[PDB]
Order: sequence, then C-alpha cells, then structure tokens
Amino acid sequence: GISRDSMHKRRATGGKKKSWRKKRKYELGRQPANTKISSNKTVRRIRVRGGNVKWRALRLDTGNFSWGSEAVTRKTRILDVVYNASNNELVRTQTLVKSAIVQVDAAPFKQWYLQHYGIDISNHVVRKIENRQADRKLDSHLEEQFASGRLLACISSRPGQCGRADGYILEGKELEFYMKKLQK
Amino acid sequence: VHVSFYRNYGKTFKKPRRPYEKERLDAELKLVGEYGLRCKRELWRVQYALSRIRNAARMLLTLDEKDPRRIFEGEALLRRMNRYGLLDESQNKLDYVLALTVENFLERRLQTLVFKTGMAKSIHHARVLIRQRHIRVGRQVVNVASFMVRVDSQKHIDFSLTSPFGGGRPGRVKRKNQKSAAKK
Amino acid sequence: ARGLKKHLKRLNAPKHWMLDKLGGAFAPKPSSGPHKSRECLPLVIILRNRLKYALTYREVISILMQRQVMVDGKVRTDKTYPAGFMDVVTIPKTNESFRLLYDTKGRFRLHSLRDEEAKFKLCKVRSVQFGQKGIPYLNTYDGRTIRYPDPLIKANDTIKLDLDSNKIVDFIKFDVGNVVMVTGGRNRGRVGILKNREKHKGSFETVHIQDSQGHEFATRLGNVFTLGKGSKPWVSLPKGKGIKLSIIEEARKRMAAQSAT
RNA sequence: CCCGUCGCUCCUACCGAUUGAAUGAUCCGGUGAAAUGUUCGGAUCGCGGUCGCGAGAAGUCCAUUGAACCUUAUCAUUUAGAGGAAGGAGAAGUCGUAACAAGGUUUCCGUAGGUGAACCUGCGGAAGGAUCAUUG
RNA sequence: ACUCCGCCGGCACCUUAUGAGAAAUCAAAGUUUUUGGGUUCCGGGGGGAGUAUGGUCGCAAGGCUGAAACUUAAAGGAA
RNA sequence: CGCGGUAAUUCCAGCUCCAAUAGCGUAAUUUAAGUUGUUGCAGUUAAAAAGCUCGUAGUUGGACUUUGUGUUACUUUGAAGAAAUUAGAGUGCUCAAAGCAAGCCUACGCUCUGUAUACAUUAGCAUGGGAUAACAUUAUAGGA
RNA sequence: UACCUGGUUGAUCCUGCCAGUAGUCAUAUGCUUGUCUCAAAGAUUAAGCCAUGCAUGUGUAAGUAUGAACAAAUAGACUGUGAAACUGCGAAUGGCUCAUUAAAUCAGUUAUAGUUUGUUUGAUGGUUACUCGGAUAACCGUAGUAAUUCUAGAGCUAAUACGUGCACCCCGAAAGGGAUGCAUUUAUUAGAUAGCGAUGAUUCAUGAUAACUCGACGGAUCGCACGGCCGCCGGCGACGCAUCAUUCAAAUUUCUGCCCUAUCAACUUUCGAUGGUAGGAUAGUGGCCUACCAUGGUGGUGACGGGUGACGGAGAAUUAGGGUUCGAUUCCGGAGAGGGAGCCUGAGAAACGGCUACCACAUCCAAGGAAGGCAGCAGGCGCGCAAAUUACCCAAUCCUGACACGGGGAGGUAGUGACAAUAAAUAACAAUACCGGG
Ligand SMILES: [K+]
Ligand SMILES: [K+]
Ligand SMILES: [K+]
Ligand SMILES: [K+]
Ligand SMILES: [K+]
Ligand SMILES: [K+]
Ligand SMILES: [K+]
Ligand SMILES: [K+]
Ligand SMILES: [K+]
Ligand SMILES: [K+]
Ligand SMILES: [K+]
Ligand SMILES: [K+]
Ligand SMILES: [K+]
Ligand SMILES: [K+]
Ligand SMILES: [Mg+2]
Ligand SMILES: [Mg+2]
Ligand SMILES: [Mg+2]
Ligand SMILES: [Mg+2]
Ligand SMILES: [Mg+2]
Ligand SMILES: [Mg+2]
Ligand SMILES: [Mg+2]
Ligand SMILES: [Mg+2]
Ligand SMILES: [Mg+2]
Ligand SMILES: [Mg+2]
Ligand SMILES: [Mg+2]
Ligand SMILES: [Mg+2]
Ligand SMILES: [Mg+2]
Ligand SMILES: [Mg+2]
Ligand SMILES: [Mg+2]
Ligand SMILES: [Mg+2]
Ligand SMILES: [Mg+2]
Ligand SMILES: [Mg+2]
Ligand SMILES: [Mg+2]
Ligand SMILES: [Mg+2]
Ligand SMILES: [Mg+2]
Ligand SMILES: [Mg+2]
Ligand SMILES: [Mg+2]
Ligand SMILES: [Mg+2]
Ligand SMILES: [Mg+2]
Ligand SMILES: [Mg+2]
Ligand SMILES: [Mg+2]
Ligand SMILES: [Mg+2]
Ligand SMILES: [Mg+2]
Ligand SMILES: [Mg+2]
Ligand SMILES: [Mg+2]
Ligand SMILES: [Mg+2]
Ligand SMILES: [Mg+2]
Ligand SMILES: [Mg+2]
Ligand SMILES: [Mg+2]
Ligand SMILES: [Mg+2]
Ligand SMILES: [Mg+2]
Ligand SMILES: [Mg+2]
Repeated sequence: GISRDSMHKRRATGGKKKSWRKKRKYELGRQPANTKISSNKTVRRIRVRGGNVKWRALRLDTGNFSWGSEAVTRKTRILDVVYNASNNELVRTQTLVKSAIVQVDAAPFKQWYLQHYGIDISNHVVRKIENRQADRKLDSHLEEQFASGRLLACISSRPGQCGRADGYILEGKELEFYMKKLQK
Repeated sequence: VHVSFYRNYGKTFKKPRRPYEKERLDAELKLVGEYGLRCKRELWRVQYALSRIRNAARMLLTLDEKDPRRIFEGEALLRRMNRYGLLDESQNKLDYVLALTVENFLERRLQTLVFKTGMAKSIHHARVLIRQRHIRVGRQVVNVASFMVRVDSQKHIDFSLTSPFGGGRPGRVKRKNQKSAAKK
Repeated sequence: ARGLKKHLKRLNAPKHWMLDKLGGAFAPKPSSGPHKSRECLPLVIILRNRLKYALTYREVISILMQRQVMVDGKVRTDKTYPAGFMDVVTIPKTNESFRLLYDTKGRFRLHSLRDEEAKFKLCKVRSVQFGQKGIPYLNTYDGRTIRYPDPLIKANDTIKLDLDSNKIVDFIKFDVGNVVMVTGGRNRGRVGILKNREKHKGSFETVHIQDSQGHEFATRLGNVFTLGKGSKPWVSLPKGKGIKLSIIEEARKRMAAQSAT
C-alpha cells in the first residue's frame, strides 16, 4: 500500500536505488481522511501500531473554539471554510484540515460576553460586572463581525488524526492578514 | 548448528621445502635410527615444536628487558623448559632457549628415558615395551613413546603392576607353555 | 527479524558467565527484569554453575518451584530471572544469604552475608523528576521507583534501601572523596576513591579513581557506583577488596602458595 | 643462415546482404485481477412504541496501491550466414633471393607511388656504417 | 686587434676510477640491498598486433585511443 | 631439458634400489616474485622518455621568531570497546590434537578453587607534548 | 628457514620468461587402508522441481463439565479424576538459504529533545449491586457432496467469551446550581531569581484554568484457609484493566570506511530532482505524499552508468617485514521463502509449515469442483567434477504454553563418512652360522 520508505526515491546525487527488500508494514501510510463540513457526523476508529487508536473524522459540524484574549472556550457550529493556505481547492470542497480558516457561529461567545460584561454585541452581581467593565477592550475588527453572527477562526487540531476540529478565534495582526486575503 | 563444529584442532608438523637434499636425508636418518623413531614425521613434529618455542623466545628478546610482558612470559617459558629437563637452573635466560636443539627434546621422550635408565636393552626394545603396556610414569600406565617426561616424574618410571615384569602374572605365552608342560 | 529474539546462542552469552563453549548450543536467555541482560546473573547459573545445588537445567526448576529462593526479599520462580549487582539472594533452607558483587577480575561473586547485613541493599539513583499530580519520584538502575524521596537526593547518588520497610534509610551524594566501585568496562570490580570528575558538555563525563595502593584508573560516570561516604564502604567487600593485582604479582602469589601448600 | 607471394590440410578470430535469429532485462503506453478507503445499496437480524432505533451481507460508485498481459523502443548475452579475408600450426612443396660480409645497389625510419612475390623508386632523416681522422 | 691571469655562462673534447654497469661504455648512465631531494611520462617473455572493434580528429591519406581468441620455449642485449 | 632410427641408464617387463609411509599420486590460489617493486624493480643499447614547449587540477615547495581563546595533522596516555578464532597464563584428558578443567587431603569437607592477560587498522571520544608540517592571518590596525 | 635449481650459446656474462620446489579448515578424482581420539558433509551447476512421513502446540489448588465418562461413596447446586469443547496464549523465536543488493547491506562510532514496545520488575489508580442480559461450542439429531480440520438446518447449556451496568474554578437569590476520577483534543497561564524540580541545550518535567470526546479505562472474575466481633469485620494467593518508570527490542539516524571498469563525462529535474512555506499521512522525523514557490543537487578527490561465477562483518590461507588471495556455510547483521503485488490477525509480520489475486509450474476429480509451495529434517528426480539414514530420543543444552508435568527433525544420539586433524601396530630379545671394526 502507501509507503513512507525512501527506497523508491533517487539518491541525493541523482542516481537510482536498486530495490534490495520488499515494503515493510512498519513504514506504511494510509488514505487521507478528507474531512468535510456536514451535519451527518462520522468518525471511524482506526487501530494503529502498538494497538493504539486514531480517530478519522469523515464529517464534522461542530468544534471547540477558544477566544484567546478573553480566555474563554466554547463549543460552536462550524459554518464555512473560507481560506486555505495549502490548496484553494480545499476551500470549495469544504475540507477541514489543520490551519484552515473557517467561520464559526458567534452565538455561544455573545452569551458569555453578555453574562461576563453585561454588554450586547442582583446587587452583588452588578457590583462585579461594572468592576470588570473598567478594563474591557474589544477590537473593532473583531466586533464588526459579531453583527453578522460569524467569527473567523483557525483550525488548530488535525481532524484526520484526532477526529475533532478545534481552533481559536482570529484576532490581532493574524486577523488583519487573513481578512486582507479575503478582500476581493 | 552443531556444537562439535567449535572443537579446535591443529597441525603438528610441516614437511621439508626441499624433499631430496642429500645432506638433510643423512642427518635425519641418523636421528631416526639413534632414537628408534617410526618415520620422519616423528622427527618433523619435534622440529615443529622446537620452532614454536624458539619463536616465542625471539619475540620476547626483541622487547625491552623492563617490558612487563617480557618479564612475565619470559619467566613462564623458562619455568616450562626447566620442568621438562631441557634447561638448567644455571641457564635462566631467554638467550639459552635459543640454543636448544632437537636432541634435547628427543632425550626427554619416554622411549629414550626407558632405555637410558637401564629398563631396556636397546632404544628399539624400549619402544615395544612402552606400547605393550609394561611401563608406568608414577601410578599411570603410559603406552605412548612420545610422552615427554618431566624432571619431577623421571624418578618414578617403573614397570606397570599388571605387567609380567612388574609383579603381574606371566603373559599368555608362558602360561600356555606352562599349561602344555603340565599336560605332559 | 519480525519481532523479539527468544534464544541466546552459547557463544553470544556474556563472557563473565564463564560458560564452556562445548556445553551446548544455547545459553540461558535472561528474562526481562530489574537489570540488563548483559549485566546480570540468571538464577539458573547461580544455582547450577556457581553453587552446584542443581546438576541440570531441570533441577533448577524443581528448586525454584518449591519457593526456596528469594531475591531482594521476594520469592522468585523464574529460572532466567536477571539477578544483578547488589542483589541479595537468600535460601532459607540452607540458611545462606549472598550479595552479588564483582570480583576484581570483573565476574560476579556470591559474597556470603551475615543475617543482619542481608536486610538492605545499595541502589544507584538514575533520575529524579515530578510524576503525575506534581509528586516527585526517583528511579534507580535496578528498576525501582521510590515516591517522595528526600529533596537532597539527586542523579547518580546512592541510596540504602531496606528490604523489609522498602524505604530509603540513608543516601550518599556523588562527590569527590567517596569510595566507589566500577560496575562496567575494563576496570569492572575495582574499588577506589573518586579523585576527580571531568565534565564534557554534550559528551560522557569521565571520573578518575585512585586505588588504595595509588593505582589510578579512569572510567565513565555510568560505570561508577558509590559504596560509602569518605573511605569506608557501607557493604562488605570480598577478599580482594577491589585491589587489582598485576599478572606478575598474581603469579608471585601462586608460586608461593605451592611452596607452602 | 634467411624473406614473401603462390599451392595443400587443419585450428582460432574477424567482416558480412540477411530490415538475421533466440533469450533476458528495462522505459513509455495500453488494458487491468485482487485488496483497501469512499459512495450508494438494504437481503436479513435484533431491540422499542405497525411506526421508530441499532447492527448489517451481496452488489454498486469513486479513488488508491497495483500484480499480470500486450505493443513499439532500447540495452544485454548467445548464435546462423552465401561470400570476403587475417593469423597460427602442420620433418623433408612451387617461384625467386629481400636481409645477415661493402650480402654483391650500405642498412634502417617517416611518407608517397609502383611491381607475381619477396621488394623497387622519389623526398627528408638516422648510423644502429663500410668513415670517431686533412690547421690540407 | 693581439699577449698574460682570473670570474660567470654555453657547445664540446681529453686523461683517469676512489665510482657505476651484463658489458659496450658513462665525469654521469656516479653519490643504490649502507636501498627514500621533488615531480611527469612510461615497460612487465616472444608473437598475434599497433591488428579487430567502439570512440574521436581529418577533405582524403591517415592520426590519436586500443583489445581478445589463439600460438610459442625461447626471442633478445653485451662481449 | 629431452629419450626411442638393432648394443635404450628415459619406453614395455624382471630384478635391485630410492622417497614418503597408512598413506601417496593426478587435475583454483599463496609462496618462490625485488617477474607489480610503499618497504623494493625497470626505461642509452635487452620491453620501456611523450617531437617540442605552455598550462589547470594534483603532487612537491629556501631560511628566519625563547635560548642559556585562529583552525588542523602528528605524538603520548586513557576511556570505550561481542564471543569464538589468533597470541598467551594455569592445568599430566595415559601423550597428543584438545578440553576448561581440576587440586587437596579423607570429612558429611576444603582451596573466597580456576576459568588470567595481550593484541584489535581506519574513523570517533578524552588528557599531556608543540619539534616537524599544513591552512588562515598582518600596515589607513575596527590593534593591545 | 629473510633459500632457490633445470632450460636460449661452440663457450661467456646478462635480460627475461617457461619448468621444477612447498603450502591451502581446497575442492574433485585415482590407487591403497589394521587400531585410538576428533570431525566437515547437495554452498559452487539448478533461489531447479518435488512422492511420502515428520518439523507447533499448549492445563494450573487458582476462566468455563451434567460426556447419556471413570473411580470411590451415599437427599444433595458444585467442590475425586477428567476426554471433548469454548476461552486464553503461542505459532513474528528457532531452522534453512545467499537470489537480489556496491555508501546500499555491513563495521566501528553516534543520535532519538524524532518514535513504538505483549511481557518482566518497581510504583501508582478519586470524596439488581446479597451481583444484570442475550447468545454459542462440546453434546444431541436431520443432512448434503465424488471429495477436504468441505458445509447447511433443528434442540440444549456455560464463562476471566460477548453485550451491559451500581461502581479548587464558574454562575449566583452567601443558600442553591454547574463543572469536578483517569484519559482524549484545543486554547490561555505558571514553570522565578541567583514556595519554586531537570538538562550542554527545550515555551521541558509538572501545575492551574476554559471547554471538548458520543472514551473497548476506573474488577458483575477464581483458588485456599478459616478466624475475630455481635448479621458485621477480616488472611494469604491467582488472573485481569489503566498510567509512569524499567527491562526486552525495533524503527529511523550521525561520522568514516568497499572490488574491476573512462572503449562510461556529464547526471538529476514535466510524472520529486535540491531546497522553502502550509497541509496530509505515519508509532514518529523527512518530498514520505499533496498544493504553491524557488532553481537548485552530484561530479577527474571519478558523479552517472556498466561488470561481479558480489550478501557484509567476526574471520580463513600463506606470511622475515610489508603484502597477496579468500570469506556460500554453525557467531553477529541483512535479505528471501517458485516470481511479483496486496492484506488480515496481532504488542510485534507486508508472515508464507497465514490469507487474497495475477503469472509460472503442478496434484486429485464421479469432470460439477477441490487442494497446492522441502532455500525445515530425512528422502527422490534433475543438474553436475562435486556432497550421507525416508534412523532413535527429549536424557544434556535451551526454548515455548494455562504449564514443576505437554511439545520441540531446534538440539542431541547412533548410521554413512581416507573433507580435514591427533596419537599410534605391522615385531623385540638371545644363542648359533656368516661378515666387520676396535
Ligand atoms: K526487523
Ligand atoms: K636491398
Ligand atoms: K648493411
Ligand atoms: K621502381
Ligand atoms: K669556459
Ligand atoms: K628490502
Ligand atoms: K501470537
Ligand atoms: K554502524
Ligand atoms: K562496507
Ligand atoms: K513523518
Ligand atoms: K517541505
Ligand atoms: K498477541
Ligand atoms: K530436552
Ligand atoms: K517445560
Ligand atoms: Mg529467524
Ligand atoms: Mg546526550
Ligand atoms: Mg641479397
Ligand atoms: Mg644483385
Ligand atoms: Mg643489398
Ligand atoms: Mg673517459
Ligand atoms: Mg630504490
Ligand atoms: Mg609482452
Ligand atoms: Mg636392453
Ligand atoms: Mg626420469
Ligand atoms: Mg612475470
Ligand atoms: Mg624486471
Ligand atoms: Mg633493437
Ligand atoms: Mg629497446
Ligand atoms: Mg621550510
Ligand atoms: Mg619474500
Ligand atoms: Mg646447446
Ligand atoms: Mg609456476
Ligand atoms: Mg583395542
Ligand atoms: Mg482454542
Ligand atoms: Mg554496480
Ligand atoms: Mg554513509
Ligand atoms: Mg509542558
Ligand atoms: Mg511537514
Ligand atoms: Mg508538487
Ligand atoms: Mg565477497
Ligand atoms: Mg549473488
Ligand atoms: Mg559470509
Ligand atoms: Mg553464489
Ligand atoms: Mg549447508
Ligand atoms: Mg545468520
Ligand atoms: Mg520475510
Ligand atoms: Mg525452489
Ligand atoms: Mg509473503
Ligand atoms: Mg515449507
Ligand atoms: Mg517460517
Ligand atoms: Mg566429497
Ligand atoms: Mg598388514
């Protein structure tokens, strides 16, 4: 099957390598997951070397995404793949791979923001909410996309390896970089 | 694998480089007939053994006299020559090992000592006595004429207790003749 | 090979076992255990080749299956159990108790012990690190793991382990001036005072050891085992006391023995 | 003493029309078993309240790995060949006499032409020449 | 211009062996079994043969590179 | 190399003698071979100096610096290094090739019995030495 | 033993080779052969083809007995032994061979801060439950087929089989609630200094926090012994699950090192060649693979290609020294199982005394099908100059399983055996006759 050996490669000088042994099981590869965004979740269990387990996600719809500046992580629905640095064909096929830029539902984070800062984007409770409002700062670029209900996010997990699609909300100069790539 | 394959074995003689040198043929036949040897092979293995001893001494003599290996193995070689009666306590130097000859080794043979101690009438009579189980070195019967006697063992050479010449009953020739005489 | 080798050819066995080359095609394959297979002495060798209690491979199994042999205070029934340096072997029926120590020629010697001294052993500390829940632990070179060790204990130190309480009674820091034994290499079995430590970043650390008679020899840190603080070891040593004699000196003793004996 | 053609026998190798042949390998291309992943499929079984839930075979779809076979091409090795032609060997063939003496035209090198054959001739060179020598 | 003494460089010659060499002979062809200053090319019995083949150069003549099968107990150097 | 052509020391035989001897003859490779030459060969005439010169890589390069954190080679010592084989210590398997045993006395046993040691290119690792040698460097000192 | 001798001439001194001389753990063959010890043996040509038999199975007091099994007893679940069968484990070691393979294998030397690792050993696993459910084997009895450890249906019943299941922070009218074992995935945060661990060196070990997963995890198991409290409590073991360390190992990997050939001088790169970025895949690093980008990489210090009657090494023969030649074969490493490819199971295999396919060979058939892999041991054919018994045994060495006990063509024993090696008979003595010397 798929093999990760170097025997089929050319030498650094350019000469060929004559085969001196058959393929080994301990140097195999496997078919890519090609995880897609779909509400029909499907993750198949793969037995790997040592009797260990890998989770190969064929279809996913939700992910665990973290708002780094706010230090809050929420499970949210994945809406769309918008950018992929490796292959633009993975964008129109809606493939979920590590480091792909996706849009996630902003609703779970809005609820936390309202519950935490008391703002939309009980005597002892109002005492602390206003206290936390003193040091409240929200990026203009990050707030502008709360109106549409979608947040740009980057997948930080490997769905074909762990079976999950987790990530973090884009912000700072990383958000500026990617939103300029989408400005066409 | 067979364990017997690990048993060592070696050669005990080399044939001459020049097969028909009249001088050598004359000298070798004189030693063969003097010491009652079976063939030239018995003389060639003694020369082979002597060459090994001399070669060891030459290597030691080429080293510094303060070299620990020179001191340790040199003493062992001298001790070995003394224990067989080849060297004397007054010849405790490696240079005297280089002066050894074939006659020195042939004089330590059991065949030679059985003859020169008076037990046998001729060097050829000693040969037959040894192979016929009439001699013993201490308590052990020895039927090998090439047995190299040690100085500490030379005084214990005597007839075997089972021999007609050492207290045993008469052989089968006298016994049959006695039986025939009795029948008369 | 497609996996693990289960056989040990006799000529490939460690030389310090002193197995005769024509005794058979195979040697006992040491089982997995606290000590490495090249630095151990399987119980079958001890019971049959060293102590002569067993005459055959079969008889060693009979002895062990009666639960008559203990290693580090616990009964062992595995014929190829890898007993190693500082291990305490006890045989209650014979009232015997030995400690596995190297003689000055690099071979394991069954050093008979007194009943009092057979209640502990020395172990060399491999490393100290935090485990799960931030609990510190240390592991040794005999496969043991001790949780909540004294904070002063560090790598390469020696700990005195009580075989009954299974706790660290005392430890010796690895430092210049202590008496150590060499547990590997050319100088295996030699005892001396650690005189110097030469560190080389990224490379092995060399230690210079001086014998009681002034003979100095070097070796790698991994082959050193501290035996005591200062100059007195915490364990009983064999007759040689780690003093390696020259072949000339050894021959001198042998010659004198024949004159007297 | 000795050179070559020619003539006879045998042995080794070479050239050679045959778009020679055989065998093996490799590249590209074509076709493509099986397996695996995917898609669809839902025989059948079980479990709940004649509708749900779960499991799921055959088969099917796309992809991957890819044997195998079939081309053209290339390479490798072996081998046939009318005829041409080289060398060597083979007691005591034919024709001369070229090399050895100044060998009867001193020999030899390079090159060119010519002749049954060795060889001959032209031009330049060498002595390994048959001259170490003309202040005559 | 010629005569005499000398220095450096060059083409050579003559005598000689304390040298070398199989010798002829050589003042280098010497300072080599008492074997080593540096470096390039190149030979390994006689033939087959500077031939066959492939490559390369040339208008050609040919040049450069360059085998094997097989054959033979000598061929050869100096005296 | 030669023997045999009517007086064969050489063929076929007998006899006798010779060599090795339970072995000996016949049909790739080492030695001999200083006929592959690093040690250590040849090239005037025996086989062998390119017709001549230039020329890059390669190889080889004068003398000089203390006697009385530039980088390397070299040398010294050490560490690490499978066994078996080789060398070698001990040991009377009856000797031997071997083997790794055994020995001591006569008790309910002993010698902690022995099962040494050396060698092991090159490369790598680590100390000491700094002659010889290689590379790098130097004057608008970016100097100490 | 640091050695030479014959051969060119009428004779001489040379060059030079031919021939002789000696060895080979070096093969074959010829003739010959009494004894002791030791001992190689279908590698060379054909990794050619194989009849037959055997070479891997496995049971403890301790997973599961209702044999319609045996033995001994005599209103009880069982509890003497135990075939069969399920379950568990092993069969990835060993043995064989040298075909392919020339910086590759391999050797010494490194690295994993770049990974996986059944087992062993050590440590560590939170503050209906007096015990759940449905199946199935053996057995039983209807069978099919020419036929195979080929196969269908029916009736029963077990489990350590299978499927289940008791088992600090945030919100906040400080009540209450959420999360709260271990593991999994992502993000934020601490991991100082010179309370606070390690390294030559790590945002490392490890901690805290926010969530996440539709998590084979966190014991529905077995033997023995009976005791102590007044139903309660409790001993010593077996087996099993998870985590870390350890051990047994592998995978990949650093540096240096390999024979002949230039009548092989350029090679590599569209379809990965060299490197970069982002992914995918993998136990994990890596053009290992994909997308995009750059134009690199190697070479007279011999790349690339070709040859090898080339597995590499430890080593073997011969050796004054230097050297030459050999290295299929018992130790180590690698590789293969007629040729390729693919794969399941599993901790571990691209396994072949496992499976699937193709190709090549070839067996049985009632012609509808079915079963094949001796470069394991012995044996046969063929090939050849060239190589043994279709033997006995697990007693030794050791390996393996549930196991003190079973099994082992591994291994040993004997047979054949002038491969090779060791010791060593085939006469000794005396008197006569004969013949010498001092
Ligand atoms: K492997
Ligand atoms: K003429
Ligand atoms: K002439
Ligand atoms: K003419
Ligand atoms: K002049
Ligand atoms: K010499
Ligand atoms: K298994
Ligand atoms: K290596
Ligand atoms: K190599
Ligand atoms: K990888
Ligand atoms: K890359
Ligand atoms: K398994
Ligand atoms: K056995
Ligand atoms: K067993
Ligand atoms: Mg194997
Ligand atoms: Mg390190
Ligand atoms: Mg004429
Ligand atoms: Mg004329
Ligand atoms: Mg003329
Ligand atoms: Mg002169
Ligand atoms: Mg010379
Ligand atoms: Mg020639
Ligand atoms: Mg006659
Ligand atoms: Mg003759
Ligand atoms: Mg020659
Ligand atoms: Mg010569
Ligand atoms: Mg001439
Ligand atoms: Mg000439
Ligand atoms: Mg100089
Ligand atoms: Mg010589
Ligand atoms: Mg003549
Ligand atoms: Mg010869
Ligand atoms: Mg007898
Ligand atoms: Mg079973
Ligand atoms: Mg090649
Ligand atoms: Mg390399
Ligand atoms: Mg960390
Ligand atoms: Mg990458
Ligand atoms: Mg690409
Ligand atoms: Mg080879
Ligand atoms: Mg081959
Ligand atoms: Mg080999
Ligand atoms: Mg072969
Ligand atoms: Mg074999
Ligand atoms: Mg092997
Ligand atoms: Mg394999
Ligand atoms: Mg076959
Ligand atoms: Mg296979
Ligand atoms: Mg088989
Ligand atoms: Mg197998
Ligand atoms: Mg034979
Ligand atoms: Mg006879």
